[PDB]
Amino acid sequence: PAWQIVLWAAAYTVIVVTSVVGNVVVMWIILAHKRMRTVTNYFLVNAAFAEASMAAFNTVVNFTYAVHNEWYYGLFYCKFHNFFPIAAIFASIYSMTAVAFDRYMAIIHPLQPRLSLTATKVVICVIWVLALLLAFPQGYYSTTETMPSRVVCKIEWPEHPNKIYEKVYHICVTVLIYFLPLLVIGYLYTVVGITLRASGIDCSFWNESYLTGSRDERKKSLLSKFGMDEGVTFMFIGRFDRGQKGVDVLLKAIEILSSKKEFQEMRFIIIGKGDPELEGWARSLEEKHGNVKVITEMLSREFVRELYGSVDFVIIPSYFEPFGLVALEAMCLGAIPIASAVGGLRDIITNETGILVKAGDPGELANAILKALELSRSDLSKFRENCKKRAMSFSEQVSAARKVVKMMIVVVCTFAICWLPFHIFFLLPYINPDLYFIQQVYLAIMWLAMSSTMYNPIIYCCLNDRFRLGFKHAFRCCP
Ligand SMILES: C[C@@H](O[C@H]1OCCN(Cc2nc(=O)[nH][nH]2)[C@H]1c1ccc(F)cc1)c1cc(C(F)(F)F)cc(C(F)(F)F)c1
Ligand SMILES: CCCCCCCC/C=C\CCCCCCCC(=O)OC[C@H](O)CO
Ligand SMILES: CCCCCCCC/C=C\CCCCCCCC(=O)O
Ligand SMILES: CCCCCCCC/C=C\CCCCCCCC(=O)O
Ligand SMILES: CCCCCCCC/C=C\CCCCCCCC(=O)O
Repeated sequence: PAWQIVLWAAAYTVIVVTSVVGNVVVMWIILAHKRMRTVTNYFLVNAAFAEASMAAFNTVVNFTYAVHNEWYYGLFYCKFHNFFPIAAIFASIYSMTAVAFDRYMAIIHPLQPRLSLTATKVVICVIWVLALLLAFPQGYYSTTETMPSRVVCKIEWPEHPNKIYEKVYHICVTVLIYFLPLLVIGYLYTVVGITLRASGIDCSFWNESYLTGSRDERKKSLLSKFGMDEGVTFMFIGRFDRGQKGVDVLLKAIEILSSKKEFQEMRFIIIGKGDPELEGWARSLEEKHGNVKVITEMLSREFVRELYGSVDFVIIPSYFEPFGLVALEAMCLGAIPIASAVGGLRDIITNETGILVKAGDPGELANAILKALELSRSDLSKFRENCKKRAMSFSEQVSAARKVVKMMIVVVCTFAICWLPFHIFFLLPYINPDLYFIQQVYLAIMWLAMSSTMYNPIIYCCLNDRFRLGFKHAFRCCP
């Protein structure tokens, strides 16, 4: 069916041209602009070079040899045709693995040193050396030979009764360039994507701009709704439990403070439900003291935003706070956090943006509450401004990192999809020989696998403003 061959040749040429043009433009965008020269972009340039080289130097003969099963192209090209794609795919997928590892280090272990640019050039050279070494056996054993009357290019391992070495080599290459790097990148981006999503906040909602009036009028109206007169107002919200959210630590701190004269000047609002003994202890402290209020009913997020914008301080005595979104919610609304120095709370709150204490120590928490009462004698506006600025700038870095990580996840998923049918096609004989319309299926599977060399520049242009601007500059001639 010659018309099908014409359509297939057109599709393969579309692969070649799109891959070469887009990857060359990506290399120009990164290398020619000093702002673009980063660790991540260097690994991306290495991957773009590997993919453009494979599309430029293998696609045409792969198509022609798949369509016309006689080798006319010489011995050295037979070796290169069996050698280069393994090295190129290895170099590209491990450049992507290095990008994911650099992101995981910057986000999960910020204190630990990362690669310098020269270190990344060294890593890229090591990657290419390992790629060439892994590809070497397949190119070394390739030869042209009559089979028995017409020339073919074929991999000829030394004759062994079970061909065990060639089989183990193929399995190892498939693991090293597909399954293992995908598992590693999947772990890295799962941890990173969960940690970033758990640290995000909706700034369109948790925003002081939707409150009305001065903070003092709001706090007075709130205390009046609770039946209390004006005072320095502390708020807790969370589940009542032992060993987790710390409401028991806050209740012990309230009992410690209750004997002091300073307790007269404080007000407490404890919101949550859970362990009945803790609920009964909170109701006992509420009836015992006129400056304590407890709310076990569920509240709307609008009412909680009103509370965050009215109270003076929010107490977060968590034993365990991996992400600390509640601290961002309070700080965005101008409440000053008083929190255990654990996890995301320790990462977000600073000495200038809150008060931090050891988790599980009621006496240190009572001392921090007394320190907050001492701070309340003076104006707190600069403190709340620092809390708001810190919460905004933190949210901000999280959002940009989420964009970059989403782009890289789209890249890795496109790679996994494009290469799965190819490796399945070459692993099927080991579990079921079959292979008896195979040529039409092979042209489709090969087209999909090699199409992977053209998607990344398209992906960068859609999901990255800098690459989009670089593509606009490269194509300024066009409308
Ligand atoms: C060179 C060719 O390789 C296959 O065809 C020959 C036999 N070879 C298994 C074998 N090797 C022996 O020594 N005996 N049998 C196959 C194979 C090799 C390594 C694998 F991981 C999976 C399959 C290949 C490989 C890739 C890859 F490697 F990047 F995926 C991509 C492409 C291209 F995109 F251009 F079309 C072409
Ligand atoms: C917007 C601009 C649009 C421009 C549109 C045209 C772009 C053509 C450029 C590169 C494609 C060709 C790259 C090289 C392809 C080589 C084909 C080949 O013969 O491969 C040699 C290899 O050694 C064994 O075949
Ligand atoms: C980016 C760098 C790319 C370099 C590619 C170099 C070309 C590789 C092609 C074939 C290498 C395999 C060599 C096999 C030699 C066999 C000699 C013999 O059997 O006598
Ligand atoms: C040290 C702090 C530990 C915090 C643990 C928090 C609980 C979550 C931990 C592991 C669950 C991982 C499940 C990932 C499944 C994929 C989810 C997805 O696709 O988005
Ligand atoms: C034939 C199968 C090909 C598989 C790859 C498909 C092409 C993917 C390339 C670009 C698509 C990128 C879209 C990613 C989500 C964008 C979300 C958004 O724009 O907000």
